[PDB]
Amino acid sequence: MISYDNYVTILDEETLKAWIAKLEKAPVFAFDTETDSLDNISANLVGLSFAIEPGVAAYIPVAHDYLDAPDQISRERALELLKPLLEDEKALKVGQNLKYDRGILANYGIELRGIAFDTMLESYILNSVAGRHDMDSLAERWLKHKTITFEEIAGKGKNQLTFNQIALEEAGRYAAEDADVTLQLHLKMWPDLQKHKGPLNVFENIEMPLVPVLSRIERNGVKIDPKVLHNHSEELTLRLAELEKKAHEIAGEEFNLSSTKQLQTILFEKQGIKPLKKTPSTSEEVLEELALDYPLPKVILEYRGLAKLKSTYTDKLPLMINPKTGRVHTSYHQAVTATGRLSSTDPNLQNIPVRNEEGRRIRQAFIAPEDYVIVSADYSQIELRIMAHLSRDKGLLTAFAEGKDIHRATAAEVFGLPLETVTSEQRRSAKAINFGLIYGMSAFGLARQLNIPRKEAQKYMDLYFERYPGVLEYMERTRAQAKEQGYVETLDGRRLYLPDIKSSNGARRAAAERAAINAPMQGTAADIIKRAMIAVDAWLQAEQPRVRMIMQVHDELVFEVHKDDVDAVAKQIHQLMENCTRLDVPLLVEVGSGENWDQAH
Ligand SMILES: [Mn+2]
Ligand SMILES: [Zn+2]
Repeated sequence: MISYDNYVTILDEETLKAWIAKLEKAPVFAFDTETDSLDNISANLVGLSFAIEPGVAAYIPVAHDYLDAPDQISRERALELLKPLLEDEKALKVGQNLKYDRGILANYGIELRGIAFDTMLESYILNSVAGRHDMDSLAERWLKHKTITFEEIAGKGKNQLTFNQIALEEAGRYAAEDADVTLQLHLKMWPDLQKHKGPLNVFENIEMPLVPVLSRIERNGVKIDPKVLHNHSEELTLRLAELEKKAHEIAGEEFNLSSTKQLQTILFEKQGIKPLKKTPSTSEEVLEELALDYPLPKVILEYRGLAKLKSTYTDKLPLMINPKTGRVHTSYHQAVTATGRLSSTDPNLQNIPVRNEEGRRIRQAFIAPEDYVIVSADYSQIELRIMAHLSRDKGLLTAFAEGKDIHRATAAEVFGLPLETVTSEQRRSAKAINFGLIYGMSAFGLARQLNIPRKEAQKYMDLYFERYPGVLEYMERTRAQAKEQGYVETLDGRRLYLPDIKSSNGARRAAAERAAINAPMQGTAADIIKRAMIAVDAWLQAEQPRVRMIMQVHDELVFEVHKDDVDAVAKQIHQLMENCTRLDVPLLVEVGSGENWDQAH
């Protein structure tokens, strides 16, 4: 257990100033903040904690207000005395998920600098799939120590206490242990992160500098029109009713639009072929095949989709508007994906349909404030360009070199015919192949996405590998080093460990081979996107133009730019993105503007 003897609870200026003095000469120090809410923009700082050495840490309570709470240094006094240390780029800080802490200090006009080590990221860069990268998991993995959980001091359920209600000493045990343990994790991981210049590089120049930019992006938020969202909601209830009637009208009686229950008893009972279609799914969708001539399945198809979309974005989004800012603040996760791409939640921007008409309507609800315009900067098929370089293929490289459409160029060579005469079905085949390679798709999986028979798909892949030889070389060379060293790397050094590469199990090992081919191209794009964010954010902080970086989804960065500035700013973002990142991959940035995200997209 941790008692009230481990750490000190600072309740007077004389002691705080003493610690501040020690802090100023420590090589590095761990620091943490305690608040009354998980909501960064509207949380209140309840206290701060530090650790200058393993086992030597303190907690400074500034805003606990339960009945009869003892005197504490005022939040304002503590922050003014602590400010210089925090705003000093030279004083290096350590912390677990420093993003959250940086934002909290920003609620008080304090710019946290010297953001050098985030143990959450150290862990992530060491091995992304090693396990969960949260402090509690880390401490158990690297220190065989079980930390005090939040539920332990605050409680569970609706009657859970906010930090400001917890007794000073109990708050101290939790807060000071955080800092202390954080420092210990650093000391154990930092040394390891240097055994290789690859991960080291990614961690230092990509991941760490990104911590404050993600904070600024998250806090800026995104302006959403709730009216638009409400109309769309009402309209979708009418379309759901209409679609249900049409289904009943096609056959007879009433029924749910649920497969393997009410659908099979209708669809195949009135001709077709027995099996159902899982909502496994992106490989054999029985329902959309019948949709080319059959009407009923086509309506049930479009019904489910609308039903999912409505309750996921149409009814949720408006409830996520923050009362303090009036904007929506999405949560980006830096240490979650195995390849290094940022993920997103509440809302998960990446699941909003792109090639679909309704997803477009959702995007229209993302609006620019008065006198501003939404500006969308996107990397045109970056992954494919990355594969081009990785395979050293003159064909692909030349296609991008002279600005031709790679999918048509691919079909022109694979099917052997002029580029101006390649048909829509041929381009669609090549595209299926091109993206099939990135995910390491099997010759039969391609047959299921193209609807052609097996070995007909094989015919195509053999023609591809012959016309584009370098792509097979890469596929094999990557599957090679993967088994040899148990991992694959990206252009910047980022690593994905594949433990099941020699699995001895069939499919488990196949997954590991697909990931081998994929990870290098996907992780490299991720790295590129992060370098663009840092680059654009640096210019933002230095030049102070009238623009905010509001979103990051897939291979694009979304901004809010002042209408009078649109042109000069567009020139700038474009240059920053296709020039201040890597100079070895042939990159292209498509920049567009509009009144809402859909208009600029
Ligand atoms: Mn914390
Ligand atoms: Zn804490």
